[PDB]
Amino acid sequence: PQITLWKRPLVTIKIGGQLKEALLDTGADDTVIEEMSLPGRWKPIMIGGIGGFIKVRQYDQIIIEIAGHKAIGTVLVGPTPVNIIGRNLLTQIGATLNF
Amino acid sequence: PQITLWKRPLVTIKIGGQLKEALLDTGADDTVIEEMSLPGRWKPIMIGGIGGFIKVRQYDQIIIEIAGHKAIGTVLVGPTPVNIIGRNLLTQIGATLNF
Ligand SMILES: CCCC[C@H](NC(=O)[C@H](C)NC(=O)[C@H](CCC(=O)O)NC(=O)[C@H](Cc1ccccc1)NC[C@H](CC(C)C)NC(=O)[C@@H](NC(=O)[C@@H](N)CCCNC(N)=[NH2+])C(C)C)C(N)=O
Repeated sequence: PQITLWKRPLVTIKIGGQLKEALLDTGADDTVIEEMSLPGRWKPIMIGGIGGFIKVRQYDQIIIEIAGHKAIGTVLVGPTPVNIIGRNLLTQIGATLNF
Repeated sequence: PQITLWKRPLVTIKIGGQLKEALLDTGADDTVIEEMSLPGRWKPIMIGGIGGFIKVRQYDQIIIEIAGHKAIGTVLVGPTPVNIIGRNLLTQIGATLNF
């Protein structure tokens, strides 16, 4: 659908069979989800944001549903302020910015 | 215009008489610009995200042109790693997320 930005663009996602709320973030290269138990193999990496760097678990080829749309790709799991859906998955659901 | 998300959604902006490149960020509530000697009154505040918080100067009623689109609002100035256009200004230029 078309989403305006007067409020945070929050949507419901399904990951690991569990429902969560996440923010569609065009300023995020990657997708970062709060700590959780997620089925799959992972590797430790570090990512950066506005305030600095944090340690996260990188999971590849993870099936995730975003607002009813299917995506399968890399999901980083760690101590993020909020769940964010980044460009790696926004492109998969065909999201674009328009004005 | 329509901006795909294959790469970072960077656009040219004009602020304080200077042209800069900025990232259209739907995951940012506010607008944060790289350290610049903007004239006028300001208030010190703290903003955060991945990695923690940073100290910025809050300026009200700052004129800013985003990809040819004029806007006026609150602009934060500080040691941000990237110039970020947040929702406070994205709404003014009528930007939406579409999928
Ligand atoms: C005016 C009052 C402000 C009050 C103040 N508000 C805030 O701090 C609000 C919540 N912060 C935000 O909205 C901030 C942006 C700053 C801002 O707008 O203020 N948003 C953010 O920080 C969001 C995530 C988030 C969202 C909501 C809450 C918390 C965090 N991240 C935005 C960020 C943009 C990037 C260009 C710096 N992206 C990222 O951090 C992603 N990282 C990346 O994409 C990295 N690969 C980038 C390269 C690494 N660095 C480098 N090369 N130098 C990450 C999510 C995988 C407060 N609450 O204290």
